Amino acid sequence: SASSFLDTFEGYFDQRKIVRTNAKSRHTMSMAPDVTREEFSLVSNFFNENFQKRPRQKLFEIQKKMFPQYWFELTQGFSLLFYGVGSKRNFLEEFAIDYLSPKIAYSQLNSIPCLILNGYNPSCNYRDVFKEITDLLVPAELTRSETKYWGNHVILQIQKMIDFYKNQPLDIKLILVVHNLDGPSIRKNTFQTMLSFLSVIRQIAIVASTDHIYAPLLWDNMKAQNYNFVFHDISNFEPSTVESTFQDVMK
Amino acid sequence: CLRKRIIEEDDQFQNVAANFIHLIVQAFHSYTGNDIFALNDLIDFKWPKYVSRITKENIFEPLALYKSAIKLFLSTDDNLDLSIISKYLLIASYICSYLEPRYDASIFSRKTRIIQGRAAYGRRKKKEVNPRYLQPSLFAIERLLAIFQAIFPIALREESLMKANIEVFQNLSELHTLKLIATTMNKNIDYLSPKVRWKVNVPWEIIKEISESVHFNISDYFSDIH
Amino acid sequence: ADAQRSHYTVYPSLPHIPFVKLLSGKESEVNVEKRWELYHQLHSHFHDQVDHIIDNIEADLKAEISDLLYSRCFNTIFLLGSDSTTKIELKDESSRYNVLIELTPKESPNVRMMLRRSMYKLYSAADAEENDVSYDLSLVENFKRLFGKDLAMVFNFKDVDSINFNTLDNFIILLKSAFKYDHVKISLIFNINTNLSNIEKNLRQSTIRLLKRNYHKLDVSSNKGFKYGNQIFQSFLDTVDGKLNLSDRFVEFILSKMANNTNHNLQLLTKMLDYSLMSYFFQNAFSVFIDPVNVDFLNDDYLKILSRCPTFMFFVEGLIKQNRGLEEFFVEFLVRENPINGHAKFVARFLEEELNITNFNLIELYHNLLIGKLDSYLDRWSACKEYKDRLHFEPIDTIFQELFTLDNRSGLLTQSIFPSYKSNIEDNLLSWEQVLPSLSGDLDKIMAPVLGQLFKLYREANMTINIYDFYIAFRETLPKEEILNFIRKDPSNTKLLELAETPDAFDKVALILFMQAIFAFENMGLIKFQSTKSYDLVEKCVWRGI
Amino acid sequence: SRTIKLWLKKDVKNVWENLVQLDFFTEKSAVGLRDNATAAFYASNYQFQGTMIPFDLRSYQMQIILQELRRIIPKSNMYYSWTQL
Amino acid sequence: SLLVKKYCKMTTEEIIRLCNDFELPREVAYKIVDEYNINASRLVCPWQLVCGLVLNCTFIVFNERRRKDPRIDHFIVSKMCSLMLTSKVDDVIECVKLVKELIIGEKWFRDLQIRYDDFDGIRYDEIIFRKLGSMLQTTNILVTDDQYNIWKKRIEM
Repeated sequence: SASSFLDTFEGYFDQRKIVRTNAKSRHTMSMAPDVTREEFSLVSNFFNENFQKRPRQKLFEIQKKMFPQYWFELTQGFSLLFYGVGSKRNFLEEFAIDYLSPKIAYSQLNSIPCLILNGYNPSCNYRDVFKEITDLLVPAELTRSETKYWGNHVILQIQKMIDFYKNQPLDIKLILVVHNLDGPSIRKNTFQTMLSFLSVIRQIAIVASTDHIYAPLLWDNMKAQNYNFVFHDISNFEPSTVESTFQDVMK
Repeated sequence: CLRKRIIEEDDQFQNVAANFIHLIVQAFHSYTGNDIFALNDLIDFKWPKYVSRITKENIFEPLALYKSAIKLFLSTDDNLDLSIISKYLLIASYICSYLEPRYDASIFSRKTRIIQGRAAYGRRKKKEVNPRYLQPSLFAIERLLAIFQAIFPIALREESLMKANIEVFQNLSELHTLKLIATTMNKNIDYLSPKVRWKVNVPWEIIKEISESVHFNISDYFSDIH
Repeated sequence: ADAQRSHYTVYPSLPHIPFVKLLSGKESEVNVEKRWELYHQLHSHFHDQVDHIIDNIEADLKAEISDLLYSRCFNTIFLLGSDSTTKIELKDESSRYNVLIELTPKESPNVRMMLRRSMYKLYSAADAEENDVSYDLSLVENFKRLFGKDLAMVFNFKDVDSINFNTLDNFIILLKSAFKYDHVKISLIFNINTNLSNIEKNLRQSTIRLLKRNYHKLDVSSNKGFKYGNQIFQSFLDTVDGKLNLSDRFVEFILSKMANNTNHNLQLLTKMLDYSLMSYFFQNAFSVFIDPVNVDFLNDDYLKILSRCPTFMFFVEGLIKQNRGLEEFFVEFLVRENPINGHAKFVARFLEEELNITNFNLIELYHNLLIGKLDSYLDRWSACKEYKDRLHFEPIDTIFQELFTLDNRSGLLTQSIFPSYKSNIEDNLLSWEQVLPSLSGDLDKIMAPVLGQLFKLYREANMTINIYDFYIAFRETLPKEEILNFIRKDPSNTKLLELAETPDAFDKVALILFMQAIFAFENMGLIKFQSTKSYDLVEKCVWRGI
Repeated sequence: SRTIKLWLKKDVKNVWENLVQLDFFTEKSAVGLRDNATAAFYASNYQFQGTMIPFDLRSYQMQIILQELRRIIPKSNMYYSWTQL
Repeated sequence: SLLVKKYCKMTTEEIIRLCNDFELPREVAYKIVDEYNINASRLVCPWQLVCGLVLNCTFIVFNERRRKDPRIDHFIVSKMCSLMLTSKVDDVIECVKLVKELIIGEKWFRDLQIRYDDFDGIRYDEIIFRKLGSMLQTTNILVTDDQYNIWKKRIEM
């Protein structure tokens, strides 16, 4: 850019200048090479499994030494929100399955069940997620007085769960691994209300990930208070092979 | 109130109440129109304050009683804790709504140019109509964060400008929750969509009182443009 | 596959505390255990007091609401700064039935649903205390015939600053019609979070004149008069009194963060206090010496670490200007009271009870006592002029008091609870060598990760970017021969060798690596495609440091 | 300049609401009363953009134009000269 | 002051003389020179760019000696305030924080920060735990072990 500033509001105002019509290039993808789906996939997995794999493995071995600190934060009622550059899918599965569930199961004497939401899926739906939560936790059904007048039964059920679990012993019964809390269907307000109200309950551990740069805009004071986040930057430059297949790539 | 006032200090009381009603009508008929309910409410609001100004000298002199209670007949009197980040975000959103983005570099840019570069010249002609009389315009998030960073209050390892951390975004989310700022979409809002644009949702008097609470000169930003 | 589902439950097969071994792994496990147990005593002694304080908050809020509520118009109460989380309970008084009707903006899409929900609640409560009805206002008309008792409705409008004010205005005008029924009285409670003047201009002037006939204001924010946060801070002072001390940086950070939150800064205050206690009991190996029973377990590592104390440094430098003995000195010199907390409590109870100074925050009082400016804090009231010599205090800079301190210098509190999220993302994108270690060895040193190179070319480009020109600019930095040597280093994969044999291999590899990074940037929110069916230009959405 | 009390903007709000209620101004592009109960029920479940903005920015249109106002306001009225442009 | 002077005629040997006044070796000095040449014009005050480049490389090359002796920083800042004939120390800090924004992304600056392990004044073995948010990260509260041994030698002599 023919600019004097790059960073801050100075760079924002200096790089948004009115470029003339004659200065604009007319280049398109018609002068770009054509690639097929299969060679794209082939070069993709070869670069994902060989370009800087050894520094990524060293860095992943570095971040694994923070797992007891994550467990200690989860025992005090904080929800983990992991952010960074690159995919955090394998990190969240490995921490929540290989480490967190056996440590929690041994610390309170089967392992603790881990429910994994995939928010990179657009078809992640809060009613079916609450159906499996009901299956795992077996809460008491709402009475007729509690149903109100065409009220949302999921939210009223969770409020019943909140003032039931306030008296229970503080033993973690469910681990909730939310991949991509900022994904296209999970970022909507009803799903976020559902998950923050589930984050109120001490007996559920919440491990979440975000990918968008504007993700803290999802949470107001009520939602940030209910979520009770401790933030952790675990940037690894992971390629995100799983999440990339839910968008149309070659277009 | 009248029966306690006459022992604290029937046709005469009738003339007192009737003269009060006629004075209320002549003071506020332009304000109420020919509205029985509004004038009844004004009579109910102003009768005890009128009775409290009645002395032994005022009963047989309606003029002296009228000058004794002049402030009741001059104004209608029918009426009834935000964070610093929230206040400056509201001020920046008002600026982003009511100032065109082509001229922002001619107001907020203050850095030293290592690289040869020409700042903006600024607007040439004033507007004819005050743009704060019209409905607000829509803006993007990064423009609002730019103006918020430019107007917020403040060496080798300091970087005294405040960057957009999670408390700023939390304050912005609360500001949207209270409807002090608004979006193009009202229900089932994709906050993270680039297509979603934001506008201020407060009037000028509210942002004026807010700017007076933090000693920010917001009227200086609109004085030179119309 | 589980990676392609929306959700799935895992019951993983399994074959004892989260504290680790400090002192470079030469700490004993029993000291780890008593570190854990000491942390739990401190955490429990803090949170029992916090729970009692919170129950007191709701108790006095209920009392003040009931006093303002029961001591031909509405009885209007404006709860200013209310999060609408207060459980209002009405009295049980005979010959009259009292109903609380709670209404939310989600429950209020129009006036008809507002009335139907309110009348269903009215009939449900009146049937639950002691034939179907129509859920409209005539049930209010026929309430004395159907139930034999007078009626007192209290409407609690939850989160008024989110409701449609046209609907609320029409509902209040509709409720005005019940004033002529001689057995009905209506109270309205508005939970306002912005200001009264905002809800004044969103309602009709006749509605304002109706509400003005009988109304009261009740201000209950999270720190109305600082009285409830002072109790939480004082309980934290008492739970670490004689045991830990607070730096002025930590109290300054606490005041700065409570200034940035309006409605929920009590829980935020508790959150940073507990995270600081967690960080100390996870970090410091000397926390076992919080308990004076464990002082006999000293080692050479403990004495080696405690020798690097700046206060002990200045003490021994003054001694030379003017191990067993060091052990006895360390045992003897950690006994004393550190009376800053007792003096702070004395100043607080002196100002609150005697002078009737009630609009003070204990946290800035403690900050000024920490920096030695309690007179400079006290002289803002012009009422304790005669007691400035009375309440004078100067701190004693005791030695190795930073081995037992809560202090904010590493930015761990900033990184964990209030991170610079977007700036951290941009910093990691732009400067990826602070992320990835500097250890296919030839390619990993000569060519950057593709996301970082894409962000470097992204930052120095205009607001509008042609992606063909952007891809050529990305292609000119990559090394051609090293890429072609790296792609041929897998002889088991023959399609890779076949594609590397083509003369247009590097352009295809560059386009593949460019398109993956472009879709990553679009998913992260950095770039925005202009049109749906063009995909030829992008706009930058994100600038670094703003 | 050639003495009428100049009423403040906070008092003209009541006059403005009275003028709206007396069917002198209509909200801009408002449908009004629907033809049937189904369209009215559909309209009752939607929040219109006029009811979510502050009242001083709501767009209105006249039911009576300035030429009609000049036609029926008497010559002796002291605001008569401003019905002309 | 030399930072106010506009459009100066800089020879290629004045930059080498300024780099040799701060003990920079040949590779980094030639890189500062080459960084000047590719932005020769587009320049307002050349001295600001050259001063920021030289001090930005100075805090990287001598980062081992700056942790042991914090005085070195003031000393080098003053040598600079001198060679630029200015009495304001904030101008030099403004120069280096304006030049850092133009050099934070290049390959050669990356190689310099990798080779001297600088990463904004931090080692990699600390900054990875500052970025992770580790509770067990090194805190600048206790004195350094080698600094304490140096002090013990100073009281032994």
